[PDB]
Amino acid sequence: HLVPRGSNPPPPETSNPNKPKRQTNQLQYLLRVVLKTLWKHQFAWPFQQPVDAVKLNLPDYYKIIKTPMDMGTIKKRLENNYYWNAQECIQDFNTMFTNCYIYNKPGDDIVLMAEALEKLFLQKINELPT
Ligand SMILES: CCN1C(=O)c2cccc3c(S(=O)(=O)NC4CCCCCC4)ccc1c23
Repeated sequence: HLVPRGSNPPPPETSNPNKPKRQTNQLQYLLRVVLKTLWKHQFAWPFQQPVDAVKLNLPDYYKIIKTPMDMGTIKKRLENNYYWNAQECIQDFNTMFTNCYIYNKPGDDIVLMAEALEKLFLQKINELPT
């Protein structure tokens, strides 16, 4: 190529083999209710898989975004009991939304989509059990 096209990292890790299986009510609720609701939102699809910098023509994406995150990764982390607590899961959602804000211009369509998803997410985490 005569113009830079970018390249993609391996996707984020989704399992911690050394970590003990510690199931919790909040993590179960995050997987079964919060993530499922977010996944089905009309604006979710761009956030469901890792950014393909090459296919999306975002050649500098991984120059700018040092800690990629997407909902498919979060889903797998929940499934694999990767998180010790709800706060770690919530931090990954936050990384995903803030990545979008970092990379893109405040007025961009993708940013509107992220903001709508983030607003729903923040509502849903008020539901977490004790
Ligand atoms: C959430 C990951 N992500 C981006 O940060 C981003 C920037 C620009 C386009 C784009 C796309 S895209 O599929 O190339 N463009 C979508 C942009 C949002 C408007 C409606 C759907 C098209 C998907 C995921 C993205 C981006």
